[PDB]
Amino acid sequence: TQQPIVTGTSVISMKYDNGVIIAADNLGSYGSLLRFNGVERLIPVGDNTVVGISGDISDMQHIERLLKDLVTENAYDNPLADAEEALEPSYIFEYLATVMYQRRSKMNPLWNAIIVAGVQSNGDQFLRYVNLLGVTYSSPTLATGFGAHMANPLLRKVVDRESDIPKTTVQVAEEAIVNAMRVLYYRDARSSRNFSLAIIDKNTGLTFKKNLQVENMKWDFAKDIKGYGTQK
Amino acid sequence: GYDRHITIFSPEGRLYQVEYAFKATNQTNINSLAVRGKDCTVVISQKKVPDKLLDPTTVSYIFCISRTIGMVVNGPIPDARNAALRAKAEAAEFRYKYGYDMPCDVLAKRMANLSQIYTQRAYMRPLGVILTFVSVDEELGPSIYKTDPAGYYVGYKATATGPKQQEITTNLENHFKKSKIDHINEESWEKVVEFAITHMIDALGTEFSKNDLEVGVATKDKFFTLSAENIEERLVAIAEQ
Amino acid sequence: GSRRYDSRTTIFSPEGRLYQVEYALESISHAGTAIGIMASDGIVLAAERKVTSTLLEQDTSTEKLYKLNDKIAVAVAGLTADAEILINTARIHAQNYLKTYNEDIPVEILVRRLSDIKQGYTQHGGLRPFGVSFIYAGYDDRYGYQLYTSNPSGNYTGWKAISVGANTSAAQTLLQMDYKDDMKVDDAIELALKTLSKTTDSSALT
Amino acid sequence: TSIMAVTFKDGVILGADSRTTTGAYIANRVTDKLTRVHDKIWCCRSGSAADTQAIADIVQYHLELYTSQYGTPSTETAASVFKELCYENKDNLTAGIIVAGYDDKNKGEVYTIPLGGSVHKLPYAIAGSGSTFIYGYCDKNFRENMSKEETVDFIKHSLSQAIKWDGSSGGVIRMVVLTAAGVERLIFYPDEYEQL
Amino acid sequence: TGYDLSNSVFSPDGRNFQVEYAVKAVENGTTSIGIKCNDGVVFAVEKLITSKLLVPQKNVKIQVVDRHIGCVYSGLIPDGRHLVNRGREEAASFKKLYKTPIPIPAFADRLGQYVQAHTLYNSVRPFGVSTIFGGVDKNGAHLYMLEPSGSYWGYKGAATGKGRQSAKAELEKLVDHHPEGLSAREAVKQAAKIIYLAHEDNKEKDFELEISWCSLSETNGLHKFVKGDLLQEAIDFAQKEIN
Amino acid sequence: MTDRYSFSLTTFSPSGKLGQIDYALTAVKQGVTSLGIKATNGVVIATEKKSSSPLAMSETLSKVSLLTPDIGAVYSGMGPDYRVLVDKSRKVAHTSYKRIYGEYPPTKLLVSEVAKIMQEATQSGGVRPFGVSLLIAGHDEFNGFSLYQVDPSGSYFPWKATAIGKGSVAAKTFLEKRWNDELELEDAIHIALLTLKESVEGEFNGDTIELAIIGDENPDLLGYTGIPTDKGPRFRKLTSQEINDRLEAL
Amino acid sequence: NNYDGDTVTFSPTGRLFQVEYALEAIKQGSVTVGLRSNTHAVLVALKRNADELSSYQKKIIKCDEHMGLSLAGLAPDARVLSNYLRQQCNYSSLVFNRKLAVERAGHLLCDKAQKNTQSYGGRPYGVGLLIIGYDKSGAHLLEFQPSGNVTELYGTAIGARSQGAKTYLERTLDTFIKIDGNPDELIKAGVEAISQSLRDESLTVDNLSIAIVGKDTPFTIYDGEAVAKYI
Amino acid sequence: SDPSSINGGIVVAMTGKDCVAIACDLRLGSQSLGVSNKFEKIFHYGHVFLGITGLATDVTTLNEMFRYKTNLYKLKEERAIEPETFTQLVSSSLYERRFGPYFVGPVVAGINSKSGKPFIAGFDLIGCIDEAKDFIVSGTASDQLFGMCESLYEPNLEPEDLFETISQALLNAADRDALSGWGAVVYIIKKDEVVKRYLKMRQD
Amino acid sequence: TTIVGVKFNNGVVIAADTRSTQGPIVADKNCAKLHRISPKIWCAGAGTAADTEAVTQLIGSNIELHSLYTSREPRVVSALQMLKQHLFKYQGHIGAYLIVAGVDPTGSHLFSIHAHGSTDVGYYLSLGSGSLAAMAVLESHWKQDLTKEEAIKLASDAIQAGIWNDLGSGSNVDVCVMEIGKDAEYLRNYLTPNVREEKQKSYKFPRGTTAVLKESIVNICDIQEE
Repeated sequence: TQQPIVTGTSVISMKYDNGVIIAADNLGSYGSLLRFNGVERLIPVGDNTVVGISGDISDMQHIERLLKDLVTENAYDNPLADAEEALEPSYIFEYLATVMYQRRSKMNPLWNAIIVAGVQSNGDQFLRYVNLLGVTYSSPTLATGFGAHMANPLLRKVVDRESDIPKTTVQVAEEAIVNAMRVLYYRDARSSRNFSLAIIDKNTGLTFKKNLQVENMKWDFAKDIKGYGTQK
Repeated sequence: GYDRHITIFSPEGRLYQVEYAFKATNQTNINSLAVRGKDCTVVISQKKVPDKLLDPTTVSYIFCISRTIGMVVNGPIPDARNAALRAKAEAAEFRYKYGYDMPCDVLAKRMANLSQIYTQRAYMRPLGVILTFVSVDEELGPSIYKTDPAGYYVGYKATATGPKQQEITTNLENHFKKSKIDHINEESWEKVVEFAITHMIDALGTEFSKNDLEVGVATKDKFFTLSAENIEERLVAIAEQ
Repeated sequence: GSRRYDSRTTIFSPEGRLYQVEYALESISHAGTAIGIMASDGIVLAAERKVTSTLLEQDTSTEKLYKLNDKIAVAVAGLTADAEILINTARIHAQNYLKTYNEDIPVEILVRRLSDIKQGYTQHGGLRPFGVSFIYAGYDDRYGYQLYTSNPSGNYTGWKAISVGANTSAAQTLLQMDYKDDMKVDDAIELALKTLSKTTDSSALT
Repeated sequence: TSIMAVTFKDGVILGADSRTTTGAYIANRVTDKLTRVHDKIWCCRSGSAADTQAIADIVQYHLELYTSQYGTPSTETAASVFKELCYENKDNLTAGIIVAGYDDKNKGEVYTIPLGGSVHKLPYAIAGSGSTFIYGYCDKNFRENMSKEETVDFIKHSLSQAIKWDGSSGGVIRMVVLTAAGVERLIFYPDEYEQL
Repeated sequence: TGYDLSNSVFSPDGRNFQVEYAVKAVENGTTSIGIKCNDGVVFAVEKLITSKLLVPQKNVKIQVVDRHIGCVYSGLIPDGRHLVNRGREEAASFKKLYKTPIPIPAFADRLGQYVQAHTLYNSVRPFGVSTIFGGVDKNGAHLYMLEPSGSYWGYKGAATGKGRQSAKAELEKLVDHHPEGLSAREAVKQAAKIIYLAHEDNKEKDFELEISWCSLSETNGLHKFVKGDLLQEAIDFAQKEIN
Repeated sequence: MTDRYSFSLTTFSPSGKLGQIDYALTAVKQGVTSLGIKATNGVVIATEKKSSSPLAMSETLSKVSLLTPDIGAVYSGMGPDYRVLVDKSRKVAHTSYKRIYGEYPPTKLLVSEVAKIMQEATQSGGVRPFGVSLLIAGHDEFNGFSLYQVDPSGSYFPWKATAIGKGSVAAKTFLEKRWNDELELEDAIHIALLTLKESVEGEFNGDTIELAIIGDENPDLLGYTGIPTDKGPRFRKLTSQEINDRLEAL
Repeated sequence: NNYDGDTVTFSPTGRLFQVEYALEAIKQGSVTVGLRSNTHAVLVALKRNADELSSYQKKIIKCDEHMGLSLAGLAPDARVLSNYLRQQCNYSSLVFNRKLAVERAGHLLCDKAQKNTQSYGGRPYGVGLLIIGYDKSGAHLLEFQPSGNVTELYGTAIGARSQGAKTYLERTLDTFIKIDGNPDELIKAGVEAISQSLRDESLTVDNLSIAIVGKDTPFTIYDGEAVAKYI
Repeated sequence: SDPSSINGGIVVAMTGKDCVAIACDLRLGSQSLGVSNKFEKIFHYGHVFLGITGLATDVTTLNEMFRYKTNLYKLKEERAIEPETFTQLVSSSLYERRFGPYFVGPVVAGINSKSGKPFIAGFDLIGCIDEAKDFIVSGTASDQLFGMCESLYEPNLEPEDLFETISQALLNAADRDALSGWGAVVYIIKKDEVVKRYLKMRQD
Repeated sequence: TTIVGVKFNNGVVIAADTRSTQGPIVADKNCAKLHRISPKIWCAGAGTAADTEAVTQLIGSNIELHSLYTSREPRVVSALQMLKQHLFKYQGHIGAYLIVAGVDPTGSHLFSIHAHGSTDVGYYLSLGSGSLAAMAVLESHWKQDLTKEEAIKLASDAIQAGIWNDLGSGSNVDVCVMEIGKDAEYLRNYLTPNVREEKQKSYKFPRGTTAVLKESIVNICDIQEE
């Protein structure tokens, strides 16, 4: 079957009233040798959708080709049809789920964990999860890999139910993501310094800010707490 | 009636379709000439580009089968393009299986075998073009093989094609009996190119400009085409002679 | 197009049989006189070779007699080319059976089989029929000696004496007269050769 | 197993060891893991020798069609042909190939294809089990866009360590200078740098 | 005389009567022109509006292949769509293998050889279209025209249809006034000029002007249709000269 | 597609004629005459090459093709057809008898195998018969030296001597008159030169006349020395120089 | 002549004879006229029956909630093309969460018609279909010609005695486009049109069949007391 | 366990002066149930003789495979299949099941009648030619035969001096192997006659 | 099993033992390990001997076809490539090991190929289960530009070292010398050392020591008349 070679650690995300903010570490870890650094794992498709991918770099690029095919198929023939029946995040999410489905029943998975983030033509917040286990569900905060266990409760502290989407603004979400990337880095071994951050509004589009670096690590307890037990 | 159209036997012996392949050749009116250097194999062709509507540079009669083997075609343009694709595939496949590039001769033989298949099979048809493979093989030096729409083939030490080859063919026989030498044996690549162009001019009776020529030159492990500017310089040497 | 040459090649004449069969019959008949005579204690196979020269080495040539096995042989009347195919098929088919049951195949099943292959080419496909008539000579204990001829129509029948090729008419006449139930191998040899001496379209009989 | 492709000012230089082991037995120590597939694109082989030989012959053929029909493969174009085959045939073929070439126009480029297979353009790359040692040394002492003489020196210096620390690695430094002047083979005896 | 009843087969002429009649249908078709420009290429087409009950700017025959290829056609309309769809499957395969947008000389081969496979036989009938295609890639401007016959070269300018005679003479004048090649933005006003003059040949039924272009950087190495303001300018300039 | 050509097109006529087999003989006659004479200690086969331009290398065109080192072949009729059959023969011989039994086929067997291909190709529609008639000369241990004529009908027949080509009939009467039971290779060679001259007006010289033999043993060209009782190549095409010496005894 | 049997062999003219006969068949069949506004598409079709004993036969069949067709010419061939479309609509919808556009669906049928004229011994379908639909881009009416020409049109009519409908269509062309937000009036306009196209065999309550799909109108076929309303 | 050892048994072959001889035990079992003493492992197709060891069901199939192929050979070529040609055919055939191979061990014997050369051959499951004219042995007690045969044999043995030598060689070893015994057949093959001799011996 | 190949200036020399073994039971005391794909490409097998014999034959057929067709002498490179592919198809189940040594129009060549289908160039190379005893000798005696004379020596010695060490080696030692453009000289039984102790005393039986149940003439010829 598929044995994991090169993988990305985490993609982290939430909702707010006018859109979605998705961010991710950029890393291709090969065992404990961190062989590739700054493998970007957010792929914008248009300005209304970003596909953030964790897991295999190998499989991630096989999925990329399909992503290429998705745009062209839409663009084909009349431009005015697909202007006003443009690719929603829903259209890309479905296309993908189908391909995965077939592959894994035949015992040869397309080994990835995906979050498709965007906003409709409608502007409705769309945030949904699909992965290699075929589990598909929407949730107000989402994260994959390590980041589920670690980063995600912070995000979830702020947005808890569907009624707290309007109340959150874009400013609030961005501070929350940022605070979480810091913690994340601190407490993940397989973390990269380098991370990119994407804000998608249905009123300004995509602003992509690349190559942010983690802030100074906290070291207040490194210089006081010594030994490890009875012995020093 | 029927025996003409499909490639079954005719009461004469010869297929109507193979004869028709030659007549069709004549309608382009573009004449190609091939000679051998000691160390090179030189092809010059007439190049016709009547108006500016068609772009000059794109007009071509040369197809690079591989990085070494050149091919000059005499005859219809669609058919040439079709045959050209097949030959590239063959050459490569032979590298895969055997670890080395197909010799010029071997390649010619393969195409002739294909040619045969097209003249037994009823819906398949023989190609209207004539395929002249040139190379300088490493081991064997200069190599000319001409392959026919029949698939009849033989090697050469110089040959000419086009509907007005008849003039060139006799002039070549006369030149080479006189000299005695079977082929031009100048080491230098530049001399054989001057000789080829000058000889064409005598034979057809019509003078040319750089514009009216397209010059291919093959040496070992390599095919390359001479730039416009080199060809101008080559004419300065001719004018001086 | 491509439908211009086609014209329902394989269609019955009003009679009930394809024209083509007839024509193939015509071809076979060009071949020389072949006689098989069935006797109480054996079978005689004799044939006179035509379409032949002495320049062509006739001390090794085969256009008649082929060995299928020990008990089973053929005499061919028709295209050597059409025949060659069938003799090979008949050999493998018999061999399969031999291996399967370790008992020789019956003669009747051998004939039936070859006959279907014939029928195939005219039932569909538009392929011209195979121009062969074989004289099948065999032995099994069930029926004793058995003597068949088979046709390109793919019909086969049982016979006690029969001829195919040239002068089948003149030969058939004499044979019926001469056929007896006490008849042995040794009489059939003489008889055949006297028939042959008369039917010869060659210079002589050699 | 020590292989690298390291870019510089005027193109890119490949260097590799020769010693190839099966077991604790040195199987062959005159191996040529720097290998021809197109005039200016060569390939550094590591991993099962069989799998890598087989693929190099299959891609080669493809490359020759590329040239003829669609123009000269870039280094990028060529790398992509390896990526496909090794992804689809991941389990069968375990092959880690660095594909690196010199275009006149686009300069030296280095692309590495893992066992799992995935392209990376990187300014330079270092790989092999016996070359772990020289990740520290190399990164720290990299000078970007070296003089040509500095690029030759640099690889030699790093490799003295790698042979010390690793028995599988050893033998002549076989080198291919991929520059405008073309292909220049260099060989440097192991004695000159192990002792000095 | 039996070669007119047998699809694509050698003859004493050599060229079969079927391949010849396919050209006749192309000729009845709408004017189509192509200009090779300095830094891009401009495709323009006369769309004859037979009736006003056609929806303007919705019957469009500019077919996109990839993100950089424009193709436009005259002749038999089913034959035209089928070659482009078939071209797209082919193109998709190449991009997968080689992870590169397909080159123009590359794609030119994809399109040509499909036709050839059907001239070799008599079982399968070949296309009756001439397709003007091209765009910008890494090797530059490329303007092509393919025949139902299967022969193509580059063109400083190409033309086909009933008004091809108007197109061709002015196309030559352009190379005369501009031997360095007239630039992609200036050429858009000129293309529209040629179309209008060509409309005199095709004057019996009205036309609607429809222009597109692919340019190195004027479009920003993209495919776009000439629309709004730019379109508008080109309308005025053209009219103004035939007046 | 649909290809409506499966149906036989070598259909009988009202008089049983096989249209395409009759026409194939026409191509044979335009061939350049070849002949074969069988002796007690070998086979000689002889022909003149097809005409060509001097400028063309006349070495390349060779109508006599070695198919196995023990079995050679020469033809009359079309050139294109011959080549395809020659590859096909080398192919079928290795797959079916040199992988199984590890040996080049028996001589009659190879003739039997070629003959089937010719039978299907004339039986089946949409494929015209080969327009060539072969002389396959060979040796095998079991049947000794042999010479067989293979017709496009695919019938094959042993002949003491024969000729195919332009003047096949005339040449047969000639060959019969000089056939003996004390023939040698040498006597045979003499006859072949007389025959060939009568039937071909061309020039007789060692570079355009082919004389090739089935019969000389070659421990020398065995290509290896290590057990001489191996027969090695039976086939040898006589070298030009040698040919020139024998043209004194034309 | 001679180019009527053969499909692989181009007519001298370059227009195949089979295709001229396929168009011929369209003309013998039932009148059907289509028109569109911006918020709706409306189809009017004459139901036919052999005899008095025969019950009237609906010619417009709901294909999907957003699609339906009318047939004019041969009924048997219509069935092949219509099944095809149901499969394709559903496949697409399942994969992309993207409804099969009218524009795209048209190309599918087209490439399909191409293959059978390409291939020797095939035949064109002897039928026309007017495919209507309403999707996010708008209302639409597409023309399928057996010649392989697909056109978006404000209105068109095919069938026997199409001419009354055709003059009506030019005239009422600007008027029906500014009518929106009223289904009922658009449907009335169609009835006016079809009765001009007929001479003898007057329409009754079940000789008429109507279909409408719109922004706020699911694809519904109206018959009986429903169309009593618009008569 | 081993498929060869269900029936086990032995085949021995030697060459003598213008003769060969091939012999074998007649024991056939299914494990520790002795079934038959009448079973023959040695078959003949002309002057080629074939003793076959191993899995009993696979023997009957191999015989049959080869019954077919050898007769078709005789008919088309008009001649018996030489020992020489046959050995080759045997090797190709074993190969056919490359993986999951045939579980059988053929041993060829014969006289090339066309030259007068004594010929014997051996084989393994995959099939390779094991050439050695002095002896070829096979089976479950192949080990035992080797010692015996090498010592008894003296290069070039007279036809009936060969007879003493083969007979004793088999007898001693066969009782002293539990999957061998129950009599024997000794085929003495000379060019002009073949004699088939059931031997008197302890069945135990 | 010991095979050495040593390339030299004037040709390429293969030499091998003739004791063939199947387990510690010596299958054939003498039988050439040297086999011929062709007269200009000779080879020897290590590993599963059965597997080697077969694969040489199968592939070696294709090569003959190519060889006839290109109308050149068998090319070392053409054979090597073909073989590599075939093994690879099973992913190297085939237990074959071959020393592929020969001459062709481009000079003299030696290569190895392994069961997985690994190949290597060598000026000298060794395969066998006695590969390690043989290889030691070569690396010492070796110098640049061996002559024909020297190459015989190293090959004979190296196989001779293996007799003392590797058990599967033993008996006659054969050498074949493949020269460029020239017939391959087989010096079969290049060495012949002494095997088999002459009998101490007879073990040949007196007549009459056997007990015979019956005899019957059994026909084998096609049935003949009386």
